[PDB]
Amino acid sequence: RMVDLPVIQPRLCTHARWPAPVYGLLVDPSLPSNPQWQNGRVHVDGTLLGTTPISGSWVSCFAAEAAYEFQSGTGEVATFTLIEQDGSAYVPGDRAAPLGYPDFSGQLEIEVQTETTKTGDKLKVTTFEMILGPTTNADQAPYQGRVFASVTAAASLDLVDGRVRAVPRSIYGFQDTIPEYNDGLLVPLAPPIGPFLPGEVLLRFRTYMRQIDTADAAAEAIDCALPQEFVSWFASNAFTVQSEALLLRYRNTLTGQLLFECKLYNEGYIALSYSGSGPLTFPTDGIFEVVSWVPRLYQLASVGSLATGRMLK
Amino acid sequence: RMVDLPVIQPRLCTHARWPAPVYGLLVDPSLPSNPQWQNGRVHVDGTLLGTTPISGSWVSCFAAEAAYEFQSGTGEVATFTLIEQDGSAYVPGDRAAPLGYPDFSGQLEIEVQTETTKTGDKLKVTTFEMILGPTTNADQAPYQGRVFASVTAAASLDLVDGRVRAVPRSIYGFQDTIPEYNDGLLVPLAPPIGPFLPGEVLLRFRTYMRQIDTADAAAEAIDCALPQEFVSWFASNAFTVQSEALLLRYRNTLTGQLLFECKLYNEGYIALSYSGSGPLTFPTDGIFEVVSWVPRLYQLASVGSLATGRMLK
Repeated sequence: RMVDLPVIQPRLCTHARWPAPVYGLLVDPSLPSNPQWQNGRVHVDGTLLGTTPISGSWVSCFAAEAAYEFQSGTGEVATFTLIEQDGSAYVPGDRAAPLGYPDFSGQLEIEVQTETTKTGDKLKVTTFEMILGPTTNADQAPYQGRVFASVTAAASLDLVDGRVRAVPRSIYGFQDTIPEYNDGLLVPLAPPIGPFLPGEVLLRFRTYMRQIDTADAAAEAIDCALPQEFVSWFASNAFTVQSEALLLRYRNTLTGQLLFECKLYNEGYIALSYSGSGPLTFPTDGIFEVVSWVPRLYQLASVGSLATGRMLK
Repeated sequence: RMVDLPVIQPRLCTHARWPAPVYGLLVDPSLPSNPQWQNGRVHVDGTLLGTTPISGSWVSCFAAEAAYEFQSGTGEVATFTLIEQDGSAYVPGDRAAPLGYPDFSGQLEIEVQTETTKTGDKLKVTTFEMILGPTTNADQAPYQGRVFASVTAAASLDLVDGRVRAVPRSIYGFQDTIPEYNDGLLVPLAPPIGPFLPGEVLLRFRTYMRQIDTADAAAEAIDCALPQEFVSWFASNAFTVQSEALLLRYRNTLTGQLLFECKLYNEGYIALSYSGSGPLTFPTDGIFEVVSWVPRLYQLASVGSLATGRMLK
């Protein structure tokens, strides 16, 4: 009956916003304090929010029927009439897009393959680039079930069409801000993450995206509030909630070293007490242990950087 | 306590042997009855077997210290000194390879990228071909921590030696038998799946790999005993077991329809009683519900094909 957590190290976890392993664990107060992320969002009681999928393989992916219409500038624009990734029809409802749809902006390179239904299905593979963010009006409406992308590479020599699946490859001009999901119109969104007590900052699980630039490719950070294993854990257990937050300890179980305490708020984000200005990273080889229910106003033991050097200045 | 299962439909799950969604759920008695899969293996009491990772982002992937050398007539040849995918050192131990290492044979196209440690790290990407099975003359020895791959090339590529992560792209000449992990030497392996009673057959959760050839590509099936979400469920829960199996019912929750019953043997594989010769597929929109502990000798209600047609010969 009491909430517990799986004893899984962050470095062994799956990322909830880009389909890759978790590499980092940190707080940063220079970043936006209350992000509006649509994936990786669940309450402690198991209520999934936004576009958050159960399966980590759905993260920042989509599925569609693909069809073509020719275009003047860039050749060969595909129209993608979205479907949910399990092949079921997508119906505009009470979330921003199909489950696992990307919840950030920039120009995404996606690889698109013919839907696989049985051994022997002939498969085509085509790479596209897709503009996720507002861009004035583009007729990007993933809420309404229709998005567009331009061909960048044929792997196949026969352009992919029909029912397809799209996976993310790399990003250009990444901005961690949600994309126009519904043109200019109001869309259903999980709320900004928060609020935090004074001195509290969001615990971030970090992975890296291949970001392209002029004649260089470099890692670009993307954060989520909980790893996918914790998202599906809460969804699957549907625990009864008894306070506003849980007090957690993050501990290395081999050595016994207690690393920090933190607060998991019932709305599915974790807070650390930290007064520094720059990023503070933690080891990713500890485990989270639930300690007890605590009230909102519970004051955490603070953490700080292990580098103690300072200057007179 | 009280062993239960997450209410997750198969079509919403992640596969445990190839990094992609589950698409199919079926029995085939024409397939090998007792496969020796190394990934997707876990006991109901939470004991992980073989090379089974927690994270589905680890499945059929590896990480390595890459060293590169050119050979005329062949191309660039990569020597990969294996590490675990979290970056920790790989030590040959009580399993056949680093966690999540491919557990089947054939020639695998891998995409290899510089390891992502922090934002700004410059990234290079190259596609290699890696022969998994005996594959003629090589010291393919993932158990000892060293594997080789190549790319056909007219002259040297620019390749810098360093830490990499490798992900699977396509397969050629797929065979679902384990690779030679340790040359001609004995190696630690999860046992063959089984035994089954007379008339019982393995339940297969199915996904599809891109299997290639010249200017052609087709879906090729691969099966696993449990989706990854069930693998991480039993590992995280560490349930106390009783008896020799759990009786489960697979049901559609929207219609209420009971589809079949099956036995989840405590050693982590599911049987169904089926006397047909050909494949029998099932809908992937049901849920598995735990009904009871049962003995090894428990006789399941049989299933059969929904097509009743027969000819007088």
